[PDB]
Formats: sequence, C-alpha cells, structure tokens
Amino acid sequence: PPGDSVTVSITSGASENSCTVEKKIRRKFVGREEYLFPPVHGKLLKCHIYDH
Amino acid sequence: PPGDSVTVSITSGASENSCTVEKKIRRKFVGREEYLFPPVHGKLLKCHIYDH
Amino acid sequence: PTVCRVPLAHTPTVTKWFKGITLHLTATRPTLLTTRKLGLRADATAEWITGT
Amino acid sequence: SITDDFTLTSPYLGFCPYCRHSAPCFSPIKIENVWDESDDGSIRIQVSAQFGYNQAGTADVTKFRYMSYDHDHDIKEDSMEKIAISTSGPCRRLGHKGYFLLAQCPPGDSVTVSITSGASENSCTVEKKIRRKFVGREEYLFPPVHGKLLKCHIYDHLKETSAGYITMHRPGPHAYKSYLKEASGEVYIKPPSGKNVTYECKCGDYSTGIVSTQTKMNGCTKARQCIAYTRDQTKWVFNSPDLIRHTDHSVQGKLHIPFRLTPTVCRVPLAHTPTVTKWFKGITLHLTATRPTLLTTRKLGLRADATAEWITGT
Amino acid sequence: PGAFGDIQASSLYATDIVARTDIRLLKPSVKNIHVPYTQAVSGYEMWK
Amino acid sequence: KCEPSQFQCTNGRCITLLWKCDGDEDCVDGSDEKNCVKKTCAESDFVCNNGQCVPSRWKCDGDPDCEDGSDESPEQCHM
Amino acid sequence: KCEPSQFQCTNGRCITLLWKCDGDEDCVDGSDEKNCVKKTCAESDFVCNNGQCVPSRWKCDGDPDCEDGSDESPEQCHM
Amino acid sequence: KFHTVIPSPQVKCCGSLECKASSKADYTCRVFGGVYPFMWGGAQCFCDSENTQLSEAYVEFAPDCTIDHAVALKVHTAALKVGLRIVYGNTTAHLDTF
Ligand SMILES: [Ca+2]
Ligand SMILES: [Ca+2]
Ligand SMILES: [Ca+2]
Ligand SMILES: [Ca+2]
Repeated sequence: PPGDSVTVSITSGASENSCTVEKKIRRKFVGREEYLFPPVHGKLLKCHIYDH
Repeated sequence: PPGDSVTVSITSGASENSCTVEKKIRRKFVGREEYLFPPVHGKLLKCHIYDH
Repeated sequence: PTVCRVPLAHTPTVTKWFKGITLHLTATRPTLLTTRKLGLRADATAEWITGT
Repeated sequence: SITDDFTLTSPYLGFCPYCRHSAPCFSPIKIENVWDESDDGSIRIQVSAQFGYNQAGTADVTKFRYMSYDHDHDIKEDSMEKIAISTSGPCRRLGHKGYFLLAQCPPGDSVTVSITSGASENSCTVEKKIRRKFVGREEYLFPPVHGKLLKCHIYDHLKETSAGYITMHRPGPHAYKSYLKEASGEVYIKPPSGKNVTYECKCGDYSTGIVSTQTKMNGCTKARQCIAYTRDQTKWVFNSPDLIRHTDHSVQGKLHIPFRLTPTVCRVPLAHTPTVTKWFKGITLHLTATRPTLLTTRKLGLRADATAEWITGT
Repeated sequence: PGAFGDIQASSLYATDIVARTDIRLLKPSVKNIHVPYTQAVSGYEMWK
Repeated sequence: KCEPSQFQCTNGRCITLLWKCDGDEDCVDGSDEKNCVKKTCAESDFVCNNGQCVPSRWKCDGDPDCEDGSDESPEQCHM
Repeated sequence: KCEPSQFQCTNGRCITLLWKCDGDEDCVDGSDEKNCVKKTCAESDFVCNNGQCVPSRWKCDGDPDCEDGSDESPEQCHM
Repeated sequence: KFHTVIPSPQVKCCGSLECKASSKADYTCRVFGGVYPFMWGGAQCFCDSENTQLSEAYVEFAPDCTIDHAVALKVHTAALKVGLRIVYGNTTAHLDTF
C-alpha cells in the first residue's frame, strides 16, 4: 500500500531485527481515468508489470 | 474508521478469502462543531443511528 | 431517532464599540459562526472558524 | 520530601472518555495527561494504573497493579506484556514506572493505552495531536547516517531520572450500592463479611453510625436515601479530577515524574551544496532539495532586508 | 489570555505565579462525577 | 409536559431518555427502571432462582436475601 | 578546550559525546571507557566470576584467560 | 506553557459550600446547586436535591518547562568593547579595551 518508507523485518526467532529506507511509494494507475483497482468492465490498455 | 474501501474477509480456515468494494467512508459529526468522539460534557442534540 | 452528545464551544468575549461588536473566538476544531441582522434585509454570513 | 516507597499508594478508577466500546465508562486505565516535548518523538503518558510493581507494592519490572471492579475495593496484579500503546499504529514501549509510561509513537490524532487480553481487556483513548518533529533547519523522516551534530533534547530512557513531582492525597469515601438490601420496606445494611462499614441516612432525620453486621435501620423506606462505605483504606491516591475528595485534602507525599528532559546531540542532514552563478551586483543560486529546506539571507549594511523561504524541489 | 506572557513568574521555582488564562467552569450535566471546564489556548504555543 | 426526547417520571420531573432502562434509579419513585424488558445480568451478579439479579457475594451469608431465600439454601452452598 | 558537547580525552583530542561509554575504545588511551559503570553483557558474552565481560567461546580454550582463571576451571568445563 | 490543575471535587450531601480566596495562579472556584453525582458503585449522597459540588481549577508550571521556557528582558544602552592587534617595529601586542 502507499507509504513513505519500505521495511523488511524478521518477525520472530532469535534474530529479530528490522530495516527501513526512505522511499516514496504512491498509488499508480494506467490510462486517463483514475481508479482504486481494476474495475470489472472496461477496455483493455497496454501496461507493464513485474513478472511473478 | 475512515477509509476508501470496505472489506469482508474470512481470516482462517480452508475457505480463506476476502472481498472488497470501492466505497468512500468519511468521518461524520452531528451539529455545528467538528469533533473526534462524543465529549463527556455537552448539550444533547437529535441524531439518527442504526439500532444494534 | 435518538439523542447524541455534542461539544459546547468556548464562550466568546465581546468587545463593544460604537455601532459594532467584536468577537474573540477560540476553537481547537472547526466551528460554525453565523450572523444575521434583524432588519428589513438580512446580511447572513457563514464561516468555519478554527484557531484563535 | 519526595518518596519512592510505592507500598503507601494504590491505583484508582478514572473516567475514560472513550472506552473499548466507544462510550464513556469507568476504567482502571484512564489517561490523565500526555506530554510530548522531546525532539525524537517519544511521549510521556500518565495512567491511573501502576506499572512496574506487584500487588504488595514492592518493585517488580514484569508486573503491574490496577484497581479491580469488585465492590471490596481490591487491587489486582497481572503480567505486563498485556499492555500496549498505540496512536494509529503500534507504539514501541521504552520505559515504565509508577503511573507513567514512556513510548515512541508514529504521528496520529489520539493516544490509546489498552490491555490486550485477560479478563479485563479494556482500552482508553484521549484526543491529542501527535505530529512528527525534527531538529535543525532541514526536514527529514529519520536521522540520516551522515550529517552534522546539533543540540537536541530527548526524554531520558532511564527510569531513575526526575522532572518534577505530583501530589498524593488521602483517599476519599467510596459508597457501593451493593451494601443496601431494601428487603420489603426497610433498608438493610450488610458489611462485606468481616469489615467495619459506616452508613449515613436522611430518612426524616440525619443518622450515621458504624456497623459490622446486619442492621434493620429505622424510618427508611427507599434504598436511595442511604449510603455505606468503608474507612480502613489508607493508601494514598493521585489528585485525580474523577474522585470525591476526603474531608482533609492535605498533601501527604510526593512522587517522582520519571524520564526527565535532558540535553544531548542529534544528527541532522546536510543539504546539497548550492551552485552559485555570479552576475553584476547579484547572484543566482541553483538549489536542490528532496525535502523542504530553509534558505535565509541578509544584507550586511545598515538596511538588513531579510528573507526566509522553505525551498523545496529544484 | 491567549497571547504571550499569559503566565508569568519571577523564576521557574518561584511560589508566586500569576496568570490569566480565562478559565470558565461549567455546570455538570452527566450523572457521574465530573468537572467540566474550558480554557483559552496556550499563549506560549501561539507565540511559538 | 416535556419534549418527547425527555421521559417524565410519575412525580413531576423530566429527565433525558438515556437514563431510561439503564440499570440506575433516577426518578424519586424508580419509574425509569421497572418498566423496560432488560434482563441481562453481569458476571458478578448471580441470578437467583426467582429471576432477580443479586450480587454473588450475597449468596449464603447467613441471612435470607431473595424472595424465596435461594441464597441460604444448603443446596446452593454446602456447610 | 572544547565545547561541552564533545568530551576531551586525556591527550588533547575532543570527540563527540555519542562515543562516550559505548563499549568501544575511542581515545588513544581508552579513558573514554573506564569512567562509566555499564555492566551489561551480551548473550554470547559470558560473564566471568570477576564480572569481566568475555566471549563465551573464550571459555576453557586450554589456557587461562580470566584474571581469576575461572575459564580453565574443571567445574565450568568438565574434561 | 501552562499545565492546568483540576483538584478532586468536594461535595456535601445536605449542606452548602462557599468559595474561598486562594493565592494560586488564576484560581477559579464555583459552587453548583443540585448535582447528585455518581461514581463506580452508584450514588454518593443521600439527599435527592440538596447536593452541592464545588469546582476548583488553577494553573501551574508544566513539568517540562525547565527546558522549553522563555525569558523576557529589558535592555538598556549597549556598551562596546573591542580587541586589537596593534603592531609596531618587530613587536606585536594583543589587548582588549572598552
Ligand atoms: Ca434510570
Ligand atoms: Ca446469603
Ligand atoms: Ca567509547
Ligand atoms: Ca578458555
């Protein structure tokens, strides 16, 4: 989700630590109409996503 | 609390899923004075609430 | 329908001069202040006042 | 004389404006004051409960004592890991002593101290504007790795420091409706087993006495016209705004306020060095800043036209 | 009230503080014990 | 009479509606308590055999408390 | 001298107060460390019978290491 | 910055309470007619309407004011003092004078 920092942590166990770096993460969208998540019905545009 | 979406989810079990719809939920106040929560001392106004 | 509880703002202090009054208002959260003359025409005003 | 022997004190029941169920109610975890004057974001919270002590009052870091809901006016103890502080997200707890907690918190609009589990899983919330703070003339989000050292004040994490004192007064009367019976048409008073309890009534005439057994009582028809409370409590209690004061409200002792404000050195960022373009009777500055930074100038003559702008961007 | 110097004292530990913060005490309304009150903002905070 | 958001006791007083059916007696004759249908009992309030809500410590203290005296019954507390 | 913000070693060099009593020898003689009363030890830092903070692996390595020689004691490490 | 202090209220069942002058800063006191207050445990007084409550509120110094505090000053005529590096021949001198 959008935020102002990125954190990686080891939740439990003996080596319980954390790390944080300043970084601006903003909501992104494709096209000319803002939205919160891909709606069910609409036209298909061209985008780029990281391959899982 | 105030937010931009409403989510119902089944936390644990075999059928662990979630659902989300876009809905603007904003903080509501009664009268002519903004407040965070009903204060201890004040006058009584007329308001409508859902019955528990 | 039921009754809620709403805050009562800090009572203002009036400074009186010739053909005019001055209000000294304090409000931690936004508050409404409306005025209207009692003559033939009513110069109604509305303002959300915050701070001193 | 400031005393540290907590065995002479006891917690009490405040009036939290916002309990767990989003309605004002009597709670053992009432927030009294919240102070935020440190430069690193930490805050000091006063709570009607007592942390870092056992039921008997002796020192014990792992346990906190609080006032039970029972009518016998009893003090209960519990393991401390049930206690958490939060404003918008979880807060990291730093220190604790007596009525006071020291926690580091993210920005938010309210301060909440809660008991997560157990029989008494309550909460308490008070409105308070907690905002991010920084030292120096350049904004940041956490202290950077490399920079110059300024002078800053932070709350001392140690619990042996002192920043003042708070008064301690005698406990007031506390009547419980459980002591009134009202069988058929007569008000009866019953002590909680082997205790001496006093009563007052105004059933036509003012009546008052001390009893330790069942009392028929005379001339009283409604339970609402009598009160009954105990007198053998002697532990002092804070000067709370939610307690009926005793007849003699004279100060009996003082308690340290831990986590005094101390001077130390913080680290602050150094902005990107500006590039100077020189022209006739004037210079042009090429500035860059990811976060707002302050740029002030002043002439060196009689007139001192002074500028002060929060440059951001490029 | 509401400006700089709303509270003054000859020194930090002096016992003769004098202030004028426009304290108003209100009539209690709720059943449980309470001391409702209202006050002007901190003049020191405003000046800061 | 008073505005409908305020309930009037059978004595000549009008109080706010939040005080009705709240477990506390506010009218001088207690008209705001024995009129609603609430029947809940807290954990510390033992429910007597007659249905009346009575504090738990009242039980088997040596004197009758309930209308039928269930508190003093040897069945409930064994001596 | 220097400003109070920086402690001065017994050599003529001033260092920031953040390096005072941090478990690290900062001054040329280590005077910045032998003045505070810190006595905590790490999980891997075994505490000798004399209170010295020493690594756990240093224990019973075949030669005396502590002042009192508790490291080589048969009680601590049975042969 | 001030820190408001609100002492524990005093209530008398069937009686009257009177304001008394105090030397504390901005000491404000009031007396209220009929209250019948409640605490955890029910009513605290037997009189139905003759209950009197007295409220106090004065102002003290905040505990953290020992560091975050301001001082007001009145400044008279300023005096000036300088240091010099007078030299002559092959000898240099340093001195301060008003
Ligand atoms: Ca009622
Ligand atoms: Ca019984
Ligand atoms: Ca060091
Ligand atoms: Ca060894």
